[PDB]
Amino acid sequence: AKESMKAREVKREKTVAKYAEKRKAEGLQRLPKNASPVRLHNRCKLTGRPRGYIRQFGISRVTFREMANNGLIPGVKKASW
Amino acid sequence: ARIAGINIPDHKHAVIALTSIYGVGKTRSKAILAAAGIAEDVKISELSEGQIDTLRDEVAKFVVEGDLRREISMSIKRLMDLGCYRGLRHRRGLPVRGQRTKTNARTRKGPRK
Amino acid sequence: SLKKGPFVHYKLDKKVQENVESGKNSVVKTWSRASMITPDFVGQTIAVHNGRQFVPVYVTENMVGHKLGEFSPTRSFR
Amino acid sequence: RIKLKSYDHMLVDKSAEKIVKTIPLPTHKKLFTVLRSPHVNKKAREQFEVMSYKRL
Amino acid sequence: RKRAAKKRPLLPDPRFNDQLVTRFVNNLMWDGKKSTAFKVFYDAIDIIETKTSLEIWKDALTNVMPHVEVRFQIPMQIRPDRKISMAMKWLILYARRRNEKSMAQRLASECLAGAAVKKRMDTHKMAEANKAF
Amino acid sequence: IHKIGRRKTAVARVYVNITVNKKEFATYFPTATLQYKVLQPDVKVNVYGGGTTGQAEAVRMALARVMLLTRDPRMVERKKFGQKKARKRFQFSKR
RNA sequence: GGAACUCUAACAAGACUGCCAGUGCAAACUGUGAGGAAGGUGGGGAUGUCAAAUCAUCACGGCCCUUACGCCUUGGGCUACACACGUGCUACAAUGGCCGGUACAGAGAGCAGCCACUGGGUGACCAGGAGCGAAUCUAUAAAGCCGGUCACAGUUCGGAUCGGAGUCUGCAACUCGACUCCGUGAAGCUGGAAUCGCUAGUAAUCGGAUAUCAGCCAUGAUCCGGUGAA
RNA sequence: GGAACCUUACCAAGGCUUAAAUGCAGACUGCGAUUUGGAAACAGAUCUCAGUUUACAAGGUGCUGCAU
Repeated sequence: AKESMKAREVKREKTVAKYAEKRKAEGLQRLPKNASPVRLHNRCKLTGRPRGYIRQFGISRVTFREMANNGLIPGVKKASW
Repeated sequence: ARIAGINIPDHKHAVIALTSIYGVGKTRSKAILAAAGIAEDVKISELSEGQIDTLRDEVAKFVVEGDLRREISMSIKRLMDLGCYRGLRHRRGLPVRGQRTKTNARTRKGPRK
Repeated sequence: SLKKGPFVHYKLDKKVQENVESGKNSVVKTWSRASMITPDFVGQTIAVHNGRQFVPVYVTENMVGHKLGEFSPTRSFR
Repeated sequence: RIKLKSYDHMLVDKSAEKIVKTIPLPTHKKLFTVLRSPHVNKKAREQFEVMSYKRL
Repeated sequence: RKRAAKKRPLLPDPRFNDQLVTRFVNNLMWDGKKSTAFKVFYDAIDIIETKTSLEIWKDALTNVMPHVEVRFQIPMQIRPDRKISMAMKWLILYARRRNEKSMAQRLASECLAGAAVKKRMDTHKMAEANKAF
Repeated sequence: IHKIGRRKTAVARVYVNITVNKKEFATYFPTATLQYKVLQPDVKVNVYGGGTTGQAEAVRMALARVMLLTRDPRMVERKKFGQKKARKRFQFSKR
């Protein structure tokens, strides 16, 4: 969750912006090995915390719980059935 | 009869008795029987000698014997005598397919030393 | 990599082709142990990084199916 | 009135009865089970449901 | 402090329209399978047709009904109804030790009226000993 | 005469020879216990829902409503977190 | 082509021991009748010391390093293995296995995709190619039923181990992925004191879905549906 | 509640010091493809919001949940 480690994700995301037509055209691949979609781990996008992630809200479980409790996500309620 | 070297069906069903031969199994035995043309439900103690020979001819097609036994033996000896990871693993007697040599490795290691 | 095309590193292949063309020379140093042994690698000596050092391997003929990392043990148990 | 959707059962209804001047279509209810404590108390979760209502 | 009981009412079976057959197949069930238990019971009672009907089975179910149980190891009567649950449980438990082929085959112990009366005899012999309590 | 069965999950709409979903009484209830549970003594049912026993109990409830009438309120209990099933927990030690 | 039903989702009724019997100044229990229901209908969210877990979700008082205990990379380790305790799955069999016929769902997901259909291949899968950003289109349940076999043992039960040949993802499958396929049948024939869960759609058993998503260890976790006890 | 790289915080070895990201402070103007050394990071050329000095911060999944 360090600043360097969370900025590494942004650097890799900015690196995988080009080469979108190069990787689309088992050989002929001399790349910086960072322009691949297999190295993009998803963070919490506020704190930058791995080990728990929801694609819908894009944040970790602890931030999701705290915001859903203190009314920051429209729609969430207390599930009961 | 003795389809393979010394194996004996001895009144069992065709497939269940022919799968007793080392090298040949359920699938290839069923394939052999379907290509030679004998019912699988009938027993072995009543097969005619013509059917016996017709099945022998097609069982002598696959490498199913001590020959294949020692073929895979030379395979493991080849991968062993060159210094491979699988070679040293076979030499020392621990699981080779990437299983955890921690707990649940008894069938490969042995009893409690 | 799995019968859709043999996988050998570009740099490794380029540096061993010139060696096999010039004949017999010094050991070839590498880190990419993920390369598969090629019939162009026979009779050659490779110092491959293992975890901290470089273990040598002499490709005679028989490892042509195995990878360049099947040798060079990584963990030292006893 | 063609399909309109919201996240509350009393706001989209007022919007739709406003449109009808100026059909249920069952709601979509998602559910999440989130661990409560930030450190190990694993046998203590919390369920959070998200409704999505849509009508026309 | 259980304070109540409900006895879990039952419903009869199509064949023999009897209420004891339902209890028997309920004690016979395994992993929640009633159809195969009914099938096994029907095959067993049809195999028993060698020698009458399920009457002989229900009368053999009587010889396994104890009248006093030990539970300082004091004897006491069980209940007017738990007798026909101990009898069924003992029959079904000791019919699974017979080294026959199928379940319907090894269930042919109703004619042994054979590891079922032995339990009642041992219970009576152990209850008549501690009669001074 | 119309009737609604409404067992555990099955729903049968009895429309009172005993035909079921354009089929016969044997292609839908082969078992003896399935042919039973019709203890009432031009019938369409249009059943849809749970299992065979559930549908049988539903058509029984409907044929009892058109004349057993007690609708069984039993439903599948919800699985609760921290457990393995609805009413069974895990296994612990040192207690 | 229809507005009666199921259904969906908004509003209402219905359970208040209220009705009828006995006890009691009173609350209140013990039974019956009506009813879909009973006596908080059932299940959940609600939760009024141990200097207990986290300075690794986050913030922060104090101390320490800043040619660095800070920072970008490649390779490796987190999978190491003589042993142990805990949590799980499967099998130890014929109310069972196998080849066949025949049915019955629910919820949830789908352009970070679901795939109808056709052609190649035993198979995983590949090529072509509709429909669908969702009561519209796709994703084909098992147990169960009927018929034949096996007729009892390390077996036509069992599934670990190992060799060879392939498919998918990804720059990369040896350390360390999954699946298919042809070989093979190790320990296991109800487990010692001791200990665990469960009072009704419960336990037991069978199947399906979701979450992290390039793939995946998934037998873990969260749910749903079927059969169903003492 | 997804360890092949990535996650990764650990280890061995190559490359950095006002910083691999963010505010600032004072100048000098209007992203891409090609080529060499390489395991990459990074260095040296063509070419057409970005690039470079000086003093500033910065940073740590570093230690104590018995300061919070």
